[PDB]
Amino acid sequence: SGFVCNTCPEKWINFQRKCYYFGKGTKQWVHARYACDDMEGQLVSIHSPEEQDFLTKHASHTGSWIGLRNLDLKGEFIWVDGSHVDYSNWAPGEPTSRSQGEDCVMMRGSGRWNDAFCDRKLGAWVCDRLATCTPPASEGSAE
Repeated sequence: SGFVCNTCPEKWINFQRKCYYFGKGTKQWVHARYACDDMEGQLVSIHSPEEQDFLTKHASHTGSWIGLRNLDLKGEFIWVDGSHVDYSNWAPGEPTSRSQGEDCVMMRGSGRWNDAFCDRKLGAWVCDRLATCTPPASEGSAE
């Protein structure tokens, strides 16, 4: 046996066996990937309409950052984990929102994704990590 504990109280969300660390912030995409890479988990890189909707709904007035990074521009979108997209969500018909650049994908607007260079000013740090426990020494509740 080897069941996890409960690292997903509220903001955090667990699925098949992984969880998502949902938080707030104010920077760029590169800052999100680096923030989760520090120790958190990984850049989410949502691939399930439910997971994307989950954080999308979780995002009150500030979108979230996903594990999506495009090669150059009109090329192909690759996940920070080193895996090409499979479903993608970047708003299909988004007039005056596709001709400017592409490199990082953000989430907002129609509760979905938006593909753009990296000028999108979001405000939520979303990361993914395998469900773990919560020691009394590390950050927990203390309330």
